[PDB]
Amino acid sequence: MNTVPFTSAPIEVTIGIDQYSFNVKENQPFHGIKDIPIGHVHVIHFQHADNSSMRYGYWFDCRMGNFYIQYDPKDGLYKMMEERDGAKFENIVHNFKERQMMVSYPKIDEDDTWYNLTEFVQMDKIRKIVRKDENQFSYVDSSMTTVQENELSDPAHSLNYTVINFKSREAIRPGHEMEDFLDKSYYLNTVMLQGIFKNSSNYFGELQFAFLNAMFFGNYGSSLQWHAMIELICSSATVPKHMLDKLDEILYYQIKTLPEQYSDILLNERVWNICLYSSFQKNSLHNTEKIMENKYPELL
Amino acid sequence: GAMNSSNYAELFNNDIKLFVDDTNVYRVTVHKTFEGNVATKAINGCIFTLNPKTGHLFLKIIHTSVWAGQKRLSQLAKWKTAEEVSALVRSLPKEEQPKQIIVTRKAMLDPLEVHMLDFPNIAIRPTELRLPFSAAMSIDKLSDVVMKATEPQMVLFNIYDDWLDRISSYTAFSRLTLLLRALKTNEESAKMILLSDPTITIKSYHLWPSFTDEQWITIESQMRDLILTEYGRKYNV
Ligand SMILES: O=C(NC1CCCCC1)[C@@H]1CCCNC1
Repeated sequence: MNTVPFTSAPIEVTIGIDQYSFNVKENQPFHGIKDIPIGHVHVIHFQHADNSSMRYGYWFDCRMGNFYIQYDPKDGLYKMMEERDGAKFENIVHNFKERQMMVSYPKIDEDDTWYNLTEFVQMDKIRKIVRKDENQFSYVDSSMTTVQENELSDPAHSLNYTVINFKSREAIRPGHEMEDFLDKSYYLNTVMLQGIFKNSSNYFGELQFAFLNAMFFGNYGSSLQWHAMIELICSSATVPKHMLDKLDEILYYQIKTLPEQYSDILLNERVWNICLYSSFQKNSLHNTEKIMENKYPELL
Repeated sequence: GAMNSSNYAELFNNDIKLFVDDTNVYRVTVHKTFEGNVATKAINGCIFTLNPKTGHLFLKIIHTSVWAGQKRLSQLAKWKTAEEVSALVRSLPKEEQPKQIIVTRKAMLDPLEVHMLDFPNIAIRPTELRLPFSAAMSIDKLSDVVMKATEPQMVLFNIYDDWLDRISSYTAFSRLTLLLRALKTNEESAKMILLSDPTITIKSYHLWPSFTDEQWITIESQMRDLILTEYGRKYNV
């Protein structure tokens, strides 16, 4: 079980740790989060009490280093940093734990929610989407635009998701225009899976990461990416059976976790109606169709 | 974006453009079978591709053999249309290629866009005008070439005959759309109006009769009356 200590909490802030959120008051004696499960990526995220604008946060994996949070009064945000002195870090963390100045990551014996939302998400792939090679962790916020959004403006602060565009020469073989537009199997299986992602695990990892950025930061380009990656599968007549079964589980847990009040902005009516009721895969997503019809029947 | 009454003179500027109408591509007769079921029989069709400034009409005849063994023919027809329009553009010298293609039905936007991905600088646009190009098969010489075709064929016409020698392309288009709207609303009467007087003939190299300027005014008035009437005979007014 790992720990992310905080130097202090000088400004009042809502701190989220994966799907959990808690409030810290201005100058409250808070020194971080302990008992963080090893084996998963995690995200620690922030919304200031005074400015609910710009939710922001950090994706990290405690196996890759010792990380802590320290507020920067010049840049006005809680910053993740890496401590290279392992003995200093261990000593700091032990003191804070002995003084009980840390919140405990929940340990519900039954709950697989975070595993199910991050099953295919790897820190090494996050760091290729979010390019800042000098750090082992990755900053994301509400305002960051995607490479595709920037084509339609600062490249270093962009989300480098894989560009998907159904009306593009990459998606459409000369001479198979109607075939490839109406059945996207060649774009899914040859171009994207064999060509770019290499396997379906990397494809699902990017889809899961895009969803989580949409949900936790309201990042609009990430929501676009998530829906595009869903639509590409649903609009393919030929999809490996294991991928369909896994997609159904992935989306079920995403829809289950989505806050009920954010469905209006985080779910695209057209994509979901097409995917569940019109697409080649309309009958292949039983768990997702059932939870959608019981939780968000209005959208449909 | 879309083409409407606000940007109507754009049709007659010096940027090459084409209208594409697909309403006569897939044509059928519906009939009963010996068992008393219903079946369709395809008949030859055509793509109506028109430069509104010059009157040049690229009439690609769609022979019924293109549908043999194919499914979902109404969907295929849009894609076949887009394939043929793309082939036409590629066949034209660069300086003759259109800068814009305006489709008369919005369902042609995606098929045409996908077929024209190689031409990112050609704009594919819808229109809010309700143009009467479906009535092109009411022009006898066009119907004749379509129905006689035994294989796929492209035939070139000038749909304005020689009118541009005396009138502008705005006026020629307005005359054409008036004639076609009349033919669409009441074909028999429109054709009576056009051919009543046997001393006015259609030249071998023309589509419409050789009306003098004064006769065109009379004809045009007769067509407006027809359209207004039928509009009464229709809504009772
Ligand atoms: O939300 C919860 N705990 C918070 C975790 C972060 C620190 C503050 C408490 C749990 C989740 C379900 C079980 N009861 C409440």
